[PDB]
Amino acid sequence: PEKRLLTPDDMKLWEESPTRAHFTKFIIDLAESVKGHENSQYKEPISESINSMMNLLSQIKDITQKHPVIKRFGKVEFRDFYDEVSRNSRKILRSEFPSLTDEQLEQLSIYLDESWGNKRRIDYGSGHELNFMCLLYGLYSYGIFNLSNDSTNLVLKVFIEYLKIMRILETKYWLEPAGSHGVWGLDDYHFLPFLFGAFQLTTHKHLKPISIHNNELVEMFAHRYLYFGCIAFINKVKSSASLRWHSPMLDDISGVKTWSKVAEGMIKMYKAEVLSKLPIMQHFYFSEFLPC
Repeated sequence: PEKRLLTPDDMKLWEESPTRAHFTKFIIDLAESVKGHENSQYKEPISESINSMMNLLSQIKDITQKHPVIKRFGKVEFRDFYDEVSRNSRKILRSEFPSLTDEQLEQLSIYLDESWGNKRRIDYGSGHELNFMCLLYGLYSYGIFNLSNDSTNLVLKVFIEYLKIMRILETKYWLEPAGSHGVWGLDDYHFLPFLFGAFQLTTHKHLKPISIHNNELVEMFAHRYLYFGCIAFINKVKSSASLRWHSPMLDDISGVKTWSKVAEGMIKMYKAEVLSKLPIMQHFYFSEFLPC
């Protein structure tokens, strides 16, 4: 028994709520944990839960390679993919997290299932990346993750790995952008990369938001800074066409004096344009670890 429940000023009962406050806080703790760290500055002895989390991602990674495009917009084999995760997620989690009761698995599995896109629409958006985080927040809130010893590693090992998988799905199956931000959404599929990415560069004595226009910087830090990775990805797609053509929020953001002001904007923006969009939020699952 856990599901979604939202409409018109159910949403007013959303910002006010202590869940929003708890969860919002969590994602910030994660953003700042990572506040001056390149993609591979992990915090020391990589805590054992983090490994298990990574080797559950590899299992998912594996499951995509069992499903080849054998047959425009949206490639149906993805539903074959989704169907696999949908029917193993309980089995998968139990294997990597033997601590977890029958009943907690019930609460987690659903999020794992919806982390990767829609079976019916063959698409992905902010809501899906958000589900993942909800999962990750659930693990944490069941004692599977220690905020101090993990935090940084949740972002650098777990989320970046996740993003790597999305990038394979996205390319392999031609997942449609969930496109439920107007025209001033950052990117076809993703938000949090930019968010975290910006925490990463707050501290940099040399990259400036204007930098994402400089192609040599972009490929030099592609695999080293989330935010540049994304830009590098974008640059494939909109070959030798300017960035505005592709995404004028991004274009506008690059005009901001510092990474530091950018990151703050990015939080106001997430608070406002993800966690208060009826369209997104009414597809977000409440659960015992996320009440309402």
